[PDB]
Amino acid sequence: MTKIALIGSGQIGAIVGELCLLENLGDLILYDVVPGIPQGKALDLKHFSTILGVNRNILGTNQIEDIKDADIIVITAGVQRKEGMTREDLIGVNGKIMKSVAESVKLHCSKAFVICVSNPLDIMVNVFHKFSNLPHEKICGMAGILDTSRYCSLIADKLKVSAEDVNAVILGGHGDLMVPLQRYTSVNGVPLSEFVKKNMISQNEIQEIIQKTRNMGAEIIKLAKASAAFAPAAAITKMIKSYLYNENNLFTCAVYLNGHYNCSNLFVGSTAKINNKGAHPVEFPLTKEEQDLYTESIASVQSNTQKAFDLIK
Amino acid sequence: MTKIALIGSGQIGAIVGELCLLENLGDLILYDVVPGIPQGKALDLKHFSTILGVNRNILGTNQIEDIKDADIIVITAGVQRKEGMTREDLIGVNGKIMKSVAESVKLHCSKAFVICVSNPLDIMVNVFHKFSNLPHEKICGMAGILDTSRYCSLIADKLKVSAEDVNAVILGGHGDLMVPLQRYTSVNGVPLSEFVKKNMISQNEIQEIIQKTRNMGAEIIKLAKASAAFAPAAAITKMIKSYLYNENNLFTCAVYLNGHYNCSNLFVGSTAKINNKGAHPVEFPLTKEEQDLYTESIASVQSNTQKAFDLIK
Amino acid sequence: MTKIALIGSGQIGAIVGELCLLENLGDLILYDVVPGIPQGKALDLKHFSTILGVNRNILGTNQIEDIKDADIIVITAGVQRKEGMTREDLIGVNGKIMKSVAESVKLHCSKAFVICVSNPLDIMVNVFHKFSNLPHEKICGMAGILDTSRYCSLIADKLKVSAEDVNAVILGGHGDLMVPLQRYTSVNGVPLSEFVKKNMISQNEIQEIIQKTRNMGAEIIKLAKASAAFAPAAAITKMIKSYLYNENNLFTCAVYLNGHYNCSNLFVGSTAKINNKGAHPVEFPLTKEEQDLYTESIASVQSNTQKAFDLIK
Amino acid sequence: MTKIALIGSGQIGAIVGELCLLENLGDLILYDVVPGIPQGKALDLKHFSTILGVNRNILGTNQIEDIKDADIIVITAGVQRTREDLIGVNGKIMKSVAESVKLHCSKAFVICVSNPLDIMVNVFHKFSNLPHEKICGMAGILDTSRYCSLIADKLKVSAEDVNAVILGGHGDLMVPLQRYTSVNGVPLSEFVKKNMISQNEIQEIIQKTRNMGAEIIKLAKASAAFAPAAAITKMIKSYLYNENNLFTCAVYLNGHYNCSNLFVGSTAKINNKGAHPVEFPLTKEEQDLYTESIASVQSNTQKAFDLIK
Amino acid sequence: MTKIALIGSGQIGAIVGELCLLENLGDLILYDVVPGIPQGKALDLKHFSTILGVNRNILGTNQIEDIKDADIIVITAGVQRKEGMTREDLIGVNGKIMKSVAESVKLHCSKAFVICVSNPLDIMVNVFHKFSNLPHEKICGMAGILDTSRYCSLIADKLKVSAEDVNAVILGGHGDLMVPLQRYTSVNGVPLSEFVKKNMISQNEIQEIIQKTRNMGAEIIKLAKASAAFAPAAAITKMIKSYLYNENNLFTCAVYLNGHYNCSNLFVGSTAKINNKGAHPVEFPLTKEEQDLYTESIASVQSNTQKAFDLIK
Repeated sequence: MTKIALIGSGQIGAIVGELCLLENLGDLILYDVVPGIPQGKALDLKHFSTILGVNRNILGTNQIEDIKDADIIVITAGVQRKEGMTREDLIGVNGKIMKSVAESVKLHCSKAFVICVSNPLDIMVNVFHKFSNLPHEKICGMAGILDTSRYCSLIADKLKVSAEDVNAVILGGHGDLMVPLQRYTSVNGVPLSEFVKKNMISQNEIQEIIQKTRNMGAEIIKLAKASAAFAPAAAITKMIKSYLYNENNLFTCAVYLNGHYNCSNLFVGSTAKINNKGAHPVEFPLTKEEQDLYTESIASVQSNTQKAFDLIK
Repeated sequence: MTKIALIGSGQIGAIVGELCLLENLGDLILYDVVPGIPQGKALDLKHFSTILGVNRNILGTNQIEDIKDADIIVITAGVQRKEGMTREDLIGVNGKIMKSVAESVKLHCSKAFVICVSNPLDIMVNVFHKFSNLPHEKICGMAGILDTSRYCSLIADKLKVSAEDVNAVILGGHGDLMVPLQRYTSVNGVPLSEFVKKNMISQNEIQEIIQKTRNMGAEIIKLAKASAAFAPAAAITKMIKSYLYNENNLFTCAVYLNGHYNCSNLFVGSTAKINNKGAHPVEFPLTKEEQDLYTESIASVQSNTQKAFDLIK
Repeated sequence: MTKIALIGSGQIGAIVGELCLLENLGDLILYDVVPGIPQGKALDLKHFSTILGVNRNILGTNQIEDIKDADIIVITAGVQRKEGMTREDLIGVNGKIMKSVAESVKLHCSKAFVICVSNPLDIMVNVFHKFSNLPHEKICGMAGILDTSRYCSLIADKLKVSAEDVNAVILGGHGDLMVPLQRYTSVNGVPLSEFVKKNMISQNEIQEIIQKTRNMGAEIIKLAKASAAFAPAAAITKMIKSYLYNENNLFTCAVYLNGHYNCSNLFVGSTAKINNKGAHPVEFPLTKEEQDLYTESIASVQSNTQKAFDLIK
Repeated sequence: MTKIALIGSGQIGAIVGELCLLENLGDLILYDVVPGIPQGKALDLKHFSTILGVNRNILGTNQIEDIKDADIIVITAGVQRTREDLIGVNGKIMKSVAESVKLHCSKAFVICVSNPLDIMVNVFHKFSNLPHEKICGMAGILDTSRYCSLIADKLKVSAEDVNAVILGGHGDLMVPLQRYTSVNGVPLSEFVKKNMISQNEIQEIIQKTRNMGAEIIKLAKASAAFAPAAAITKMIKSYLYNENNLFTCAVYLNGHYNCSNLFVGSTAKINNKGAHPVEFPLTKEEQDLYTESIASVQSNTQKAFDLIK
Repeated sequence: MTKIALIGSGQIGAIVGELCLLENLGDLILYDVVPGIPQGKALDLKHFSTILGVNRNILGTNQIEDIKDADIIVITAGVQRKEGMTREDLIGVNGKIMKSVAESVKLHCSKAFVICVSNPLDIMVNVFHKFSNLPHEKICGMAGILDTSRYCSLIADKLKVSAEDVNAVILGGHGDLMVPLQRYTSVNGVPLSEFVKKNMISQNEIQEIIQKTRNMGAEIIKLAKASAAFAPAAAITKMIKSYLYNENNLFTCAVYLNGHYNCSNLFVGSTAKINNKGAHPVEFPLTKEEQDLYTESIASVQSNTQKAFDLIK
């Protein structure tokens, strides 16, 4: 009975649709502006479903009114960046697209939970909130689960441990101003600081890893000639799951801050829980230095958001 | 310990890599000729693995010698057809690529099981056997599972039943001369003929379905502007699973015929079992009319396979 | 949000609860009459859930009113048979228990889909219908999927093939009068009759297999000193999945016949589809000899159902 | 091709077999001393495998020589449950199983589960003649799942990414480490500062973790079976897929945590080559508690060897 | 080619034969035990046929073997009640006659559809089923259509409307325990309850009408000194037409209940469809009070049916 609407049928959207089918999360509605594309991917997904013994319904469509009564909305519509570009270079063209999608969600399914993925991520979440007229808890963006996966992955490789239970908090905008928190990094519970004391990893090695984490999105673009699609989709699917199954998992994602971390009235990457009712920020006690870094990331997001609202007229 | 080598890091390869990681089938070796592309898709797949709690090793490489000691080899290297083209139009350019891959497999990992996917499928399997010097049971091509999934999917939709236990045999080349067998179609055990007698489906509706099955590959190209990727990858994975886990499953795939179905010395789509030791054809009793249709399909594959050998000089 | 209520917290109920947690099918309500048993198994299941990263809610209870608003009800309450006993020997004691459970479902959650499992299976489904006041499509019993799995498993072994795509129809009561249909047995689409023509299996070997399928329930009791628990639970879970996910799968189960197969006003093992709306019988064209065997099975179920109603006063 | 041998076909063994089938880990060999039991559970399990589309091979047997060439061995043989009788009755059984593994499949990776856990792992090592990295016992994972589950409930969070380290014997002398408890990376101490949980609530949780195994016996009238089996599976997975995951399990210490020549619950990585201990920097107070748990295990292990004559 | 056999050539049988001729329903076989009577009525009916241009064959006979290969059988054999008698007073004499007719139908034309009319109706249908060995859907009794005509006729008179499209359901035995359903009474689609709201008829007037409907059979006997013949024949002919022409019309008639309306293993007046395959009960949702009344009627039929079986030894 659950309806999952993918607004954008590109790489990310299709794989999200594929992952949703694998766990039987819901019926799919594959929407795109370009005719034929969602219908074709829907056909390929049905044949996939038939081989793997999944039976959920899959509808490829160019009529955005088919998004009606979606329980979940994943928004990937928009352009992606190429080599040499920053995420922020998409601000002009994607803001306009995000506004249009916001206006459509507003009239067709105002009760949905909305996961935004168009870049630049934090900014585009703010745009969606402005024109959608949905409650702020019902809107979020994925990024932090992606950036955390890259940072944990690298930490795991340097410590010669499984990535499976390397956990971390990354605060701030999905960009060059991310703030990975060493204090809030653990390896199956054990703080990262223990592994520095045991000489298994050095402060310099960690700064190196933080740098690779920041650039990773660009590095994949450079190597693969396309932007990361599998990891983003997995992250998204994890956030859909936490909503549908009322799991109340504690992630980083772009969420409405409201007095938390000295910030108010802005969607930005932060610690949050996701459950039945949406995405709910949680404030943890930062050090002065940590908070100072975070606030600096928050300032860019503020600026670039305003820039976006301006460029939309 | 199992090594799975994906020769070709395009759409199909990457998704196959994805599905192998989801079931922990083995460590991945992502190979492509184009520099950077495998390394980037490996990075994205690592991050995907970290988020889903899979821990297998993933290596993106341009050095084909990294394929050494692969247990499994999936070949997608080659060009894909565009709108208006037939699969057979690729014969010239893909034959040459398949030969080169054959030669590399020959010197680097002669003990592997080899699933060919490059088009036109049956033809390219015959090229790979010629220049690879591997036993014929250790080589096959995936197609029948994809064509079957399409046909069964359509049968299921018309009968208002789950596709989950709709099974069927499609013989012949992956092309316009497929031979779907009504007699060998069942719905959780019940032959298709019972549903015609019960007036739940008509002989004309079935012929319509057979036509859509034949043209499906082209239809997806037309709609999606790219060829099918998810369903092919799922089919491939199913054949990998049947080899690794010695399952002895009965599929249709491009296999070496040797006195079966009045055919010898040719890889062509047929009923086969896959296990530990490779792909083994099985002959079932066809009617005169069925065999005639099958022989006709076999003839095209014969011709076009000769053409492919000729055009390689 | 989905609530799955297990009326009976023995072996079968707990394993069904386990499988439902593995696929995230819903929140569990474990009910039993015996104090402390459901609470303890619930604790074990929560810890199991923690290890495997499942997060659904699990409540062990002795208050049957906790069953309120269950979407799904699985009934295993009742006594199981020992060595030397038939399923029919339980008629007296389990009929009374089934009536009590029927009455409780009637007042506490009349909108649920109800899978009966207490023996003798077909008879107890009829008892539940009588005292529950639920629509007949919302009530069924699992047996045919179990018997079919046994018969298909044995056929697969003899043919040296994967059981994975061996499908079959078994009609009739869950007992010595089952009617496995050779005509409706296939191996990945290929009818069983093709394998007899190819001399891979004989008519005698098939009769032997039918006999083992009939006695299997008793043979496991003899060997294991307890009745089968894992396969029953898997079957049950497969029917739950078909209902929750609106799959419309075609099984055999105990279902309300209404002019189908010359039978009316009786729950008995038959071919049926399960979807959103419940269990719906489907009639396939039987031969005279097949229908005669089926009618004979139906007659026992008739007699024994009457016996059960009589013994309830 | 992988062969998984379940020495003991009771509740735990069967469910382990069930979980192995669900992930296609390997062919099963179900062994028990009682005739008929394994054959019957094997039949059920084949039917279960048919319904769920798994195809691995399952053999029920009473001939221990069928254990030959097992890549993995899970030992649940023994009685569940005067303590000098437990340690008394199961020590003898464990020795007999050790001897059999010695002659029939010396290359196997061995997970011991018979109680009292730690003690019995040490008995297995003494009479099996297998390398010490190839032997371990599951217990930590189970105690950690209980503790993390309770923490998660109190904090109103998913248990999914609550991780923790619990050191020491599987018993009243467990040492849960608050410092090594996190919630998707965030240390438990941040939640006490935020007043989402109190030090007393934690001590309460530690106590319930210690008594859990008894509480389930009391309530269910049988010992826990589903969680133990999941734990065991998780270790099997880490070995077969060379995952190198960091668990707490009973493992051979050798200069780690001031302890040498003993199997005891400790932080370890499991891969292709077996279980390998890893030492983390404990505080004095933490190490003191851990040493105390290690002393019991020492004493009782001696007791066990003594009672075996 | 259709053969219609009238077992009993009294008033009803002859008139049924007349109506069947008028609509060309089939060739007639007029059977009676009394010599000469069927031959003489057959002569009169031939001459009737000649005048009205009907050309079906008509055979008057005392040899019951002439009933062979009848497609339809109408049983009016038996004694009719006089003034002061109930229908139940015939139980002794007619039960024995019905059994004898049952035995004859059994050996001479087991494939026929059988409409029983001898009184007391419901009881005598049950006797025929017991000794005939015919499927229960191939046996029914006419009564409800008669009682309905009477009730509808009286409703029409009081509302000053055509009886033509006044329809109703009357459940239960053909006797003093009939249950006419006000809820299931309509005037060309408009429920009876609309006419009470409009003050065109009162609840008391309706109860009066129900009473006259119950006693109508006796009132005609008192006035005409013979029992009703024209209406019974018309009703019978309507049930013949529905069978021959596969009309699937929804009547009330004595039909085999099998879990419908909390009743099993008894022929009693109920809602049913008549088609090619026979008479098939249909259960509609009754109120508690309606069902209670119906059950009470079913109880008498039960008792008297037992009485009938007893008196037959």
